[PDB]
Amino acid sequence: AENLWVTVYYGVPVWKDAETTLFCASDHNVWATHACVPTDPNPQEIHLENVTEEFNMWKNNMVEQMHTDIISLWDQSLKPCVKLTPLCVTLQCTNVTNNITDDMRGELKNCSFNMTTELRDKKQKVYSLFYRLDVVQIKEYRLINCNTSACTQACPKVSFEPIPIHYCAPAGFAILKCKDKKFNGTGPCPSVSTVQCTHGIKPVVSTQLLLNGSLAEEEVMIRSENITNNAKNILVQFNTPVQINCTRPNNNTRKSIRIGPGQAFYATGDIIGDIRQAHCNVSKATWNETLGKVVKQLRKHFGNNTIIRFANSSGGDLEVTTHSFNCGGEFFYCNTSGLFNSTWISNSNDSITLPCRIKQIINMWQRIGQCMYAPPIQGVIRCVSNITGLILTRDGGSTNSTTETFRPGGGDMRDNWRSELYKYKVVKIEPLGVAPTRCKR
Amino acid sequence: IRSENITNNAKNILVQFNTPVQINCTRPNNNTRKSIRIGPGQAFYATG
Amino acid sequence: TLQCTNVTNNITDDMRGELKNCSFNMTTELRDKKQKVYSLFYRLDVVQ
Amino acid sequence: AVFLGFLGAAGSTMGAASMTLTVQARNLLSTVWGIKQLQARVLAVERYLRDQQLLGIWGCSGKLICCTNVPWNSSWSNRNLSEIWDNMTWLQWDKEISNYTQIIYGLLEESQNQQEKNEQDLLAL
Amino acid sequence: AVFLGFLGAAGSTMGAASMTLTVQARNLLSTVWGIKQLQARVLAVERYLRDQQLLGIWGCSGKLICCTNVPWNSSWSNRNLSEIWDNMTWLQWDKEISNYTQIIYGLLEESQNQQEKNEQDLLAL
Amino acid sequence: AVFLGFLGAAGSTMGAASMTLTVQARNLLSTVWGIKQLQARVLAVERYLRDQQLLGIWGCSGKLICCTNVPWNSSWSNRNLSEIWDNMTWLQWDKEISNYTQIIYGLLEESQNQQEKNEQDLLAL
Ligand SMILES: *[C@@H]1O[C@H](CO)[C@@H](O[C@@H]2O[C@H](CO)[C@@H](O[C@@H]3O[C@H](CO)[C@@H](O)[C@H](O[C@H]4O[C@H](CO)[C@@H](O)[C@H](O)[C@@H]4O[C@H]4O[C@H](CO)[C@@H](O)[C@H](O)[C@@H]4O)[C@@H]3O)[C@H](O)[C@H]2NC(C)=O)[C@H](O)[C@H]1NC(C)=O
Ligand SMILES: *[C@@H]1O[C@H](CO)[C@@H](O[C@@H]2O[C@H](CO)[C@@H](O)[C@H](O)[C@H]2NC(C)=O)[C@H](O)[C@H]1NC(C)=O
Ligand SMILES: *[C@@H]1O[C@H](CO)[C@@H](O[C@@H]2O[C@H](CO)[C@@H](O)[C@H](O)[C@H]2NC(C)=O)[C@H](O)[C@H]1NC(C)=O
Ligand SMILES: *[C@@H]1O[C@H](CO)[C@@H](O[C@@H]2O[C@H](CO)[C@@H](O)[C@H](O)[C@H]2NC(C)=O)[C@H](O)[C@H]1NC(C)=O
Ligand SMILES: *[C@@H]1O[C@H](CO)[C@@H](O[C@@H]2O[C@H](CO)[C@@H](O)[C@H](O)[C@H]2NC(C)=O)[C@H](O)[C@H]1NC(C)=O
Ligand SMILES: *[C@@H]1O[C@H](CO)[C@@H](O[C@@H]2O[C@H](CO)[C@@H](O)[C@H](O)[C@H]2NC(C)=O)[C@H](O)[C@H]1NC(C)=O
Ligand SMILES: *[C@@H]1O[C@H](CO)[C@@H](O[C@@H]2O[C@H](CO)[C@@H](O)[C@H](O)[C@H]2NC(C)=O)[C@H](O)[C@H]1NC(C)=O
Ligand SMILES: *[C@@H]1O[C@H](CO)[C@@H](O[C@@H]2O[C@H](CO)[C@@H](O)[C@H](O)[C@H]2NC(C)=O)[C@H](O)[C@H]1NC(C)=O
Ligand SMILES: *[C@@H]1O[C@H](CO)[C@@H](O[C@@H]2O[C@H](CO)[C@@H](O)[C@H](O)[C@H]2NC(C)=O)[C@H](O)[C@H]1NC(C)=O
Ligand SMILES: *[C@@H]1O[C@H](CO)[C@@H](O[C@@H]2O[C@H](CO)[C@@H](O)[C@H](O)[C@H]2NC(C)=O)[C@H](O)[C@H]1NC(C)=O
Ligand SMILES: *[C@@H]1O[C@H](CO)[C@@H](O[C@@H]2O[C@H](CO)[C@@H](O)[C@H](O)[C@H]2NC(C)=O)[C@H](O)[C@H]1NC(C)=O
Ligand SMILES: *[C@@H]1O[C@H](CO)[C@@H](O[C@@H]2O[C@H](CO)[C@@H](O)[C@H](O)[C@H]2NC(C)=O)[C@H](O)[C@H]1NC(C)=O
Ligand SMILES: *[C@@H]1O[C@H](CO)[C@@H](O[C@@H]2O[C@H](CO)[C@@H](O)[C@H](O)[C@H]2NC(C)=O)[C@H](O)[C@H]1NC(C)=O
Ligand SMILES: *[C@@H]1O[C@H](CO)[C@@H](O)[C@H](O)[C@H]1NC(C)=O
Ligand SMILES: *[C@@H]1O[C@H](CO)[C@@H](O)[C@H](O)[C@H]1NC(C)=O
Ligand SMILES: *[C@@H]1O[C@H](CO)[C@@H](O)[C@H](O)[C@H]1NC(C)=O
Ligand SMILES: *[C@@H]1O[C@H](CO)[C@@H](O)[C@H](O)[C@H]1NC(C)=O
Ligand SMILES: *[C@@H]1O[C@H](CO)[C@@H](O)[C@H](O)[C@H]1NC(C)=O
Ligand SMILES: *[C@@H]1O[C@H](CO)[C@@H](O)[C@H](O)[C@H]1NC(C)=O
Ligand SMILES: *[C@@H]1O[C@H](CO)[C@@H](O)[C@H](O)[C@H]1NC(C)=O
Repeated sequence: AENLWVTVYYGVPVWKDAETTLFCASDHNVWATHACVPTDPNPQEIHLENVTEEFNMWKNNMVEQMHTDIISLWDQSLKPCVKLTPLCVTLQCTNVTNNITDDMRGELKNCSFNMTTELRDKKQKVYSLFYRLDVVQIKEYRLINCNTSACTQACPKVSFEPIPIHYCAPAGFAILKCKDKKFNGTGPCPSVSTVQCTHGIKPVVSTQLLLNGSLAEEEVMIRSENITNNAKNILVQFNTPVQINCTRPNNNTRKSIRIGPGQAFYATGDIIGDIRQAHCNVSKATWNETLGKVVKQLRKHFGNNTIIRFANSSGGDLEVTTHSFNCGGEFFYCNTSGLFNSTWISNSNDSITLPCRIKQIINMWQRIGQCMYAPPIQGVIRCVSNITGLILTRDGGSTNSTTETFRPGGGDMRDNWRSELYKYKVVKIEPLGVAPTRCKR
Repeated sequence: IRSENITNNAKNILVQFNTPVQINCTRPNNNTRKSIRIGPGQAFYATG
Repeated sequence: TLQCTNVTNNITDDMRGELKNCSFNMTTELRDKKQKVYSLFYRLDVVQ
Repeated sequence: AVFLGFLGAAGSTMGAASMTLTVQARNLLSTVWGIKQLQARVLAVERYLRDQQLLGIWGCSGKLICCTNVPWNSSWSNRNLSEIWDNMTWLQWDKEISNYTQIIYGLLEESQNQQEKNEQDLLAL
Repeated sequence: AVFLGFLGAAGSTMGAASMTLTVQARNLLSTVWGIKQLQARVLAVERYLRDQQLLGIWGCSGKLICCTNVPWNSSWSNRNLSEIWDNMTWLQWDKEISNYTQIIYGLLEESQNQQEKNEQDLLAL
Repeated sequence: AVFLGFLGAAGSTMGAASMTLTVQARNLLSTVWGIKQLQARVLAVERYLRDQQLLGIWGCSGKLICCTNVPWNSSWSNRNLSEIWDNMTWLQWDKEISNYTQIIYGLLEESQNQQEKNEQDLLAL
């Protein structure tokens, strides 16, 4: 009666979850755009009507791909640069006692040492200024990295400024984007679209605070893989940014020492004028309003009558314990203790100042045996940035106490990438299909 | 027994057994290893 | 330039002269300093 | 909005979605980064050739809609055309039938050769 | 001389040049230097597959001279066949009509599907 | 044992071996080691495309057993069908007639275009 027969359809709109390799799309720098494809001036997006798709931000392979690509680019950028192997020599250092304040005493050391020259059978005595965090006593000191591995110097021509990069999937695949606001990164998104490439993502490297990120379109958002468990981090996304102004006011001076044939080491000659600590400024009223919004949102998940406490970081390495970032080539590590210090109970122009330090020997990624010696920057430096999110961790959390204490977190760079690719996923099309149909061959 | 040209002496002869023969090799000296740092992140291992 | 001597500590007749106790200078982590060290080498690895 | 285009017919019914197969068909083909791009292009070409070979083996070469001689077994599915071609989406049908895939492929493959043999025999006369 | 072969008919008229399409059809497919050669081969394979797909979508699969159902619009060209197929070369025609290429392709693509649908409807009876 | 499968019909006669062309047809497509694997993969696609183009040019596109118009010359082979299709293997026939391969290819190529031209002429009326 039915008298149906099989029929083959090519081009059926069906997709399945899959993993593949994405490629560049972009408009001297570490994030090499030379080997990256140009971006189309008029990107195209196709909203899918009446299509709901499952999303999970904590199982995205795009984050792993981005991390691997960033690490590979960082390794590639440092290949054609001088190696500071001869620098491992016995230094003779003294305290700097020229126009310093009460907080920067002992932070700088004036060191002298012998060094090689262009000729193989000649030596030269030179001097430099080093930071206390870079020299360890062996009146004799040595670089901290000498007993770990000989490591290189970043070339002065390249720039560390992040550049937006778009990721594009190959032919036969598609990228699905969730346009549903208030989506918390896990569950069924009912508003979906197909995009050839993602939006510009700045690979900003920072810990304890998301800088120059994206803002929520509705209100403060809280995301966590398992909010009940304290071992999983909590990502907070602001709906409005907070301006933070950081500056190093020391007038540094750069000099070049020839350590071999066509090899120069850049040292800090001397500081002109006064010597003062670098510091950052954050608005107080804006920070208070942002924390009010954050605690308001947190009350939804952790009870209505609970007490919400913000305190200092537990401890560990300086990178994880302190807000670490870089501006203009100078690597700042700062003590965000005045911000996350308050308690909240259910019921003008002063600015919070963070005095903080600079480092030159850098281990950016969680790796052992490779440095990155940042050459000094000439003149005073300053910058302004947007705080648009936080990474928080719950301490303890047992049922014995009704008070919840949240502390700053960070360390792993995958969290920074996960905050931008939470609304994206990749699928592969399956054009072939079989159906029943009346006609017969 | 296999050989490219058994008449010619310049070609090797490969003999494949039917059953294996157990051979037990041993070095009975109690060696000790010590690391000497020859540079930044470079160690040479020597018999102490 | 290694300075080597014969080892004569609990050896049999067939293992006489097989091992040489050799001392020498070597570099270290710092390019300024040097360290005197020693090790044991095999007779097949050292030539006068 | 660009609601209609490429995969815009995903949420529509199978009958409505059957009118826009060409938009899906067109896009199936199209220093460290270059290696990844080349690998992806190689994989895409291999997948396209695999799909084309599978289509050609069944005798529906160069056709988007090609119904054939193999009858539909009622065991695989019981729903009638009334509640399928205008009361269901392609994704739902694929999800329901994804278990029963290879048997129909084998049936098509073994059916095509018999037709070829019969055509040769007829042309022999 | 080897006057005839591959592109030897480039200077001839379209009528004479249409007799030797196969010679052009055949040749379309076939440490640091090896990378360049592999890249060139990949690009050539991609171009060949693109051309084959474009031919297949219009229903002229496996054919060198295939006419179709889309009629010719007089606006695109006004010259008649008398002064075209024996008073013009392929290069001149391509130069003249390079502007109006995509519209004909779209018309062919949308025309093929209607024929396929009508054939399915006829075979349904 | 898996006697039947892929190349299991190599020792059988041509008549019996012609019943299992599909199993051979299917398998034709599918850090330092990765480079070698990629180089190997690049060649298989080229070989498959060359074979497909050679088949399509003769007009037997999308067919496993396709007869053509060129007659058989007695000079190339004198044996009759009685002692060929059931008293000989494909390897033996290929070995015997490996010398005379290209001429039939050229004849098929030149014959297909005449049929295409004639079909165009008949459809012109
Ligand atoms: C978040 O975003 C904001 C804004 O988007 C970022 O703030 C911007 O940061 C950049 C980089 O620090 C800054 O641009 C610099 O401005 C300086 C002052 O005008 C310039 O002097 C500087 O140019 C030098 O560096 C370039 C490479 O970056 C060189 O190409 C150039 O030639 C200059 O280098 C010369 O001078 C130096 C110093 O004397 C010397 O050592 C060199 O050898 C050479 O002679 C940059 O153009 C912007 O001005 C900032 N924007 C604002 C509004 O302040 C912020 O950094 C982002 N946050 C994070 C965490 O990245
Ligand atoms: C760091 O130490 C060096 C060496 O002692 C200082 O350079 C000397 O500066 C004095 C005057 O301040 C000169 O008279 C000497 O000739 C300099 N020595 C050399 C070798 O040039 C340098 O000024 C010190 N820097 C700081 C910031 O204290
Ligand atoms: C640079 O090298 C010179 C010698 O090449 C060092 O001066 C020597 O210091 C040692 C102390 O360990 C004395 O025993 C020598 O007598 C000194 N020799 C001379 C010629 O002065 C000098 O100290 C080195 N520079 C630094 C900063 O240590
Ligand atoms: C979120 O974390 C909690 C805490 O670990 C998980 O609940 C625990 O699950 C383990 C699994 O064996 C049990 O042993 C514990 O007794 C559970 N504790 C509590 C307080 O429930 C919970 O399952 C996690 N969420 C998900 C979705 O798995
Ligand atoms: C951060 O804030 C401090 C004050 O809390 C600023 O210090 C003042 O800086 C101005 C510079 O124009 C001086 O004129 C004042 O004398 C300083 N006052 C004090 C008390 O230090 C500091 O400049 C701010 N820095 C940034 C980068 O905004
Ligand atoms: C961070 O820096 C910006 C720009 O330097 C400050 O914005 C300026 O604020 C002053 C004081 O109200 C105004 O007179 C200027 O007109 C502002 N300039 C711009 C471009 O907005 C900002 O106030 C600083 N933030 C903090 C916390 O010090
Ligand atoms: C957060 O605040 C606590 C409390 O002040 C800090 O703990 C102090 O740590 C220093 C060592 O640097 C000690 O000398 C003080 O005695 C500690 N305070 C007390 C009350 O004992 C903690 O260091 C702060 N967080 C960070 C990252 O510095
Ligand atoms: C981060 O800042 C806080 C606030 O200034 C520091 O806490 C002070 O630490 C000093 C020790 O250097 C104590 O003498 C003060 O009593 C502490 N103040 C308070 C209010 O507890 C903290 O030490 C800083 N972090 C680091 C690593 O030094
Ligand atoms: C910090 O945030 C402000 C507000 O979002 C940014 O200012 C906006 O910049 C965009 C540029 O894409 C403009 O389209 C908006 O009109 C601006 N808004 C306002 C209120 O000015 C600012 O650019 C951000 N700073 C950084 C360094 O990213
Ligand atoms: C195996 O080796 C023998 C010995 O070389 C080959 O016989 C020789 O062939 C050469 C070829 O010019 C003659 O000059 C010698 O006089 C031959 N000697 C003997 C003893 O026959 C023999 O040809 C080799 N086998 C094969 C199959 O080539
Ligand atoms: C190889 O054979 C020799 C004897 O020819 C073994 O020597 C004996 O080893 C055992 C070890 O348990 C000792 O207790 C005996 O005293 C040894 N006897 C002599 C005469 O040397 C030797 O152990 C064998 N080695 C292996 C690996 O099988
Ligand atoms: C190889 O030679 C070294 C140096 O002569 C020996 O080490 C010495 O051993 C004696 C007694 O065992 C000690 O008193 C010395 O202090 C050691 N010297 C050093 C520099 O540590 C070593 O024992 C010899 N090894 C052998 C197997 O003979
Ligand atoms: C390690 O170096 C020291 C210093 O160069 C060597 O001792 C010297 O040896 C030479 C040649 O025998 C003498 O001329 C010097 O007078 C020695 N100086 C001292 C301070 O002893 C020593 O021989 C070297 N070690 C080895 C194993 O050769
Ligand atoms: C340098 O100053 C620091 C801090 O006052 C002190 O601990 C150190 O002993 C001083 N070193 C000198 C004077 O060599
Ligand atoms: C290098 O020295 C520091 C301090 O002296 C020590 O903490 C570290 O473990 C040393 N490195 C290695 C590889 O032992
Ligand atoms: C928020 O995340 C939880 C995680 O389990 C999920 O169940 C819930 O549906 C999400 N909220 C929305 C509105 O989807
Ligand atoms: C830093 O010192 C140089 C050299 O004296 C001077 O030209 C420059 O103006 C100084 N910078 C500031 C901010 O005063
Ligand atoms: C933390 O907050 C308390 C308010 O209870 C204040 O007394 C203290 O000075 C603050 N600490 C810092 C480092 O700002
Ligand atoms: C080798 O020497 C070590 C250290 O004395 C000892 O622990 C071990 O048992 C010895 N090996 C044998 C086989 O006796
Ligand atoms: C070490 O022993 C061997 C063998 O007995 C001998 O030839 C050699 O001269 C000896 N070397 C010495 C004692 O330095």
